[PDB]
Amino acid sequence: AMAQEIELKFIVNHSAVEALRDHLNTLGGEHHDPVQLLNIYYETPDNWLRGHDMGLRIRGENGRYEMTMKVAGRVTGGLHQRPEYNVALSEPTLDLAQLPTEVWPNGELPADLASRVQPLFSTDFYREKWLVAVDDSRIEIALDQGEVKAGEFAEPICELELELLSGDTRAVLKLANQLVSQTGLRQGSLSKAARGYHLAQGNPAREIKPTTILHVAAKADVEQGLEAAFELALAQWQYHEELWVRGNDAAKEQVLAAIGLVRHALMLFGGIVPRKASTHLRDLLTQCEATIASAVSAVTAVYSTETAMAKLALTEWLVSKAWQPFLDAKAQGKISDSFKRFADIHLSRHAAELKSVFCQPLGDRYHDQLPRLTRDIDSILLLAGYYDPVVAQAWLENWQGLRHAIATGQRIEIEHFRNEANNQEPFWL
Ligand SMILES: [Mn+2]
Ligand SMILES: [Mn+2]
Repeated sequence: AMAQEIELKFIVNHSAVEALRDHLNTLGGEHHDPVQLLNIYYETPDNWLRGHDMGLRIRGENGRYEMTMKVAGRVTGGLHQRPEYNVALSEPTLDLAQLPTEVWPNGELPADLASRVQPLFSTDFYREKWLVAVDDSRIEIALDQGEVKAGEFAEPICELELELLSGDTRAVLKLANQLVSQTGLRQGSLSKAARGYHLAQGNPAREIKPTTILHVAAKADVEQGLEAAFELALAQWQYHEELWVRGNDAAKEQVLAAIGLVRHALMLFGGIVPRKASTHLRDLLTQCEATIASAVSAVTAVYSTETAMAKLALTEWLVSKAWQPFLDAKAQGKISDSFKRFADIHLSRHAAELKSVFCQPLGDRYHDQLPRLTRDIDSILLLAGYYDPVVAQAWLENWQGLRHAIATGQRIEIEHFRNEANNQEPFWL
């Protein structure tokens, strides 16, 4: 009853726009000159639509109007997969009765919604378009430039979208592979609406989000756990890259931590998914990490080909389920078994590593064990989700305290947390 939009969003570094437009014009597509799109998004005084990850707008294109509702979907790197429903309008006034009932979480429009919605923010941008064919798929490329604005608070729009009109998502990823060979693009996880909503709250600074325990569904198989783990790592990378490029220098550490989590997830599932399933991905991650470490500028590091290629490789690996053809019968059997049972086994494996390494004081050699400690914490974050979160986070807190204290050189706190970590018991079966 609902249509499905699939598009890959890249934020474009402002200085790269001309070179990008030039490059797009070599692809041999059907091109359309820029058109002004004027949008007003609507919201209640109590943030009802944002609460359900839904966006309601009226779009104007030279006096022609369209109402669009998008609802909660999936965002994986730059790839937005959202159910949507579009309705042609005769003038810029909402007609909420024309939307299907499936739009609503309830199955009925709230009685006072039309009465309580107000214009919350606008987007005003010029969109230039190229239609291209890739294999048996058709893709609309859009280059958008303008503003998103909520009263006094505005920010620039400068972005590129590859929307799948029909065919396979693999085609969108194939097209993306050509474009990230030049600098100036980064995958964007924030919709224009998400940014508008944030501006409308007074554009508060975004805070670093420490990774917490992954909670996977009760009866999930190991493959579902794997997917959730990589989704989490990619989401943490996206989130902190966005904060870093917007000026939060402390977010750099968290970008590197998220890339580390990707590596640790590959190790964790390495008894099932062979190492050769991720050779190229891991090579790209290495070059990205080196670029980030030596960068003088977040902008340069984030818009680099090293970062862009690594991120696209991860997005493609995850969305295409690239591990699947590498699995022999034994691996297929193991990946289809219980994630809960898998996690209990691996919790013990990582606990044994933590116990053997940190049972004794290490003097001046703690920093040498950071990679091991970080791997084990990351692995336990991915595995501990079927237990009481208060108990499991409390157990992890001591190891996390140790890791922090080692990283910052706090001698007293190192020994404190090492003792706390060694005195606590396991929480798992
Ligand atoms: Mn879009
Ligand atoms: Mn679109």
